Amino acid sequence: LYALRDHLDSKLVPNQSTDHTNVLS
Amino acid sequence: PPTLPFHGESAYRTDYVPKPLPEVAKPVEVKLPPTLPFNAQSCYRSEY
Repeated sequence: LYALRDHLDSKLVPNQSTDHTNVLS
Repeated sequence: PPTLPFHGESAYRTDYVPKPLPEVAKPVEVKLPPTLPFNAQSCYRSEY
């Protein structure tokens, strides 16, 4: 039914789900 | 003098062609995350 608006961007623990500089040494 | 042939159409016949159909195959289905185990034990039972 295309549950994209319920597509989990979280896991079992609450949180969420997984998605230069030249240093002068 | 011969008569030139007829070369006319209604707007319906040339603009409303029976159109090809869009791509029916659009299946999506989210996977299920593998569950983690339960690792708790009540404080009365742990040490009494």
